[PDB]
Amino acid sequence: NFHDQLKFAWLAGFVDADGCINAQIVSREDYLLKYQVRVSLTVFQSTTQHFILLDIQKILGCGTVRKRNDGMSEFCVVGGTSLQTTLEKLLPYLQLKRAQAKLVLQIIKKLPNTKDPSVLMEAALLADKVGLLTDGKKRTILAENVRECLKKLGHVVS
Amino acid sequence: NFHDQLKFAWLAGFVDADGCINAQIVSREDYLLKYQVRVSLTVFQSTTQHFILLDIQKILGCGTVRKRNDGMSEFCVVGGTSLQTTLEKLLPYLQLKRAQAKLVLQIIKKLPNTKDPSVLMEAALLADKVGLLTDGKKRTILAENVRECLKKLGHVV
DNA sequence: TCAAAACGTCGTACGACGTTTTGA
DNA sequence: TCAAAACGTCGTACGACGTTTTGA
Ligand SMILES: [Mg+2]
Ligand SMILES: [Mg+2]
Repeated sequence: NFHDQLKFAWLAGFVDADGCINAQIVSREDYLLKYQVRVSLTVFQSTTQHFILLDIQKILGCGTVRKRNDGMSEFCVVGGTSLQTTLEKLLPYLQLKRAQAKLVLQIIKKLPNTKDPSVLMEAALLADKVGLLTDGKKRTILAENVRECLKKLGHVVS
Repeated sequence: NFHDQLKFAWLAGFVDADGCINAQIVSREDYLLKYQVRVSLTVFQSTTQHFILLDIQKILGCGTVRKRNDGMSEFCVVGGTSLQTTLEKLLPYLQLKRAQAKLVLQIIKKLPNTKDPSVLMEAALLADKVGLLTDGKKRTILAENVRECLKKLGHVV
């Protein structure tokens, strides 16, 4: 209880410095609408101390630990139903990344309805807003891409 | 006050991620024994988020905040009489760096008596083992480096 | 058609030093 | 003579992407 809260606070502590609460637009050519909006919480560690990623998994009950080929390890929680559960446990304690969290929670809100081209569209717009709160000067794929390729598929968003 | 306990736990989580609990040999020419064992806790964030180091400072009640000329800011806690106070706060919640706290606390126990060459000498050997726990490889001054020099000052160890 | 599991890597936010200044 | 306050900067542990694979 109060014990579980101290681990969530420590974990929030850790995510705030090494975490990554994100929302990307991934192209998926088998999709009807060509795009998926991926939600994820990822925590990075050197494989030297890979043991730490299994601990977080334990504490959270969800997530995928891998070794990367460059000497790093990632622990990662992908997707709405499980990521939502993890965020509500961290949210009260997150400080630096409560915005990325709170936005992503409301992306999860709409993910069950993303077959609708305009629901998918508000989701992607929200993914951009998350990307501005991230020192990722990395993103090639934005909502504007989704929207007009949506337009090309004959769909009417706005 | 279990709220502090929540804040300390959060902090320990941060320190474990982007912190630095360390012990260093710095050459100081105006010292008799020419060497200080400097102990420190340090936390980094980009200056874009400079406010979080000031919060950290508020939680602990010790420590200096500075902007660096490079885009980053640091929160730093140097010296035994205020770094012991802080480490005993984290120590129950630290994970990744609990080893460096303990070693550094064992260093701090000796600093009061660091004029004594053998006492300095042992603090020196201790700092090197805090060095074998830091992904770092920058250090150019080793517990040896206190010894030739102590030797050459005509001291016995 | 969906979507997570698992993946590979470039760029920079950092870690970890040594250095210079203040002042007790 | 001590020693913190304050400093400057290179290397690498990370972040934040996009991509392939598995599988429902
Ligand atoms: Mg960070
Ligand atoms: Mg780290």
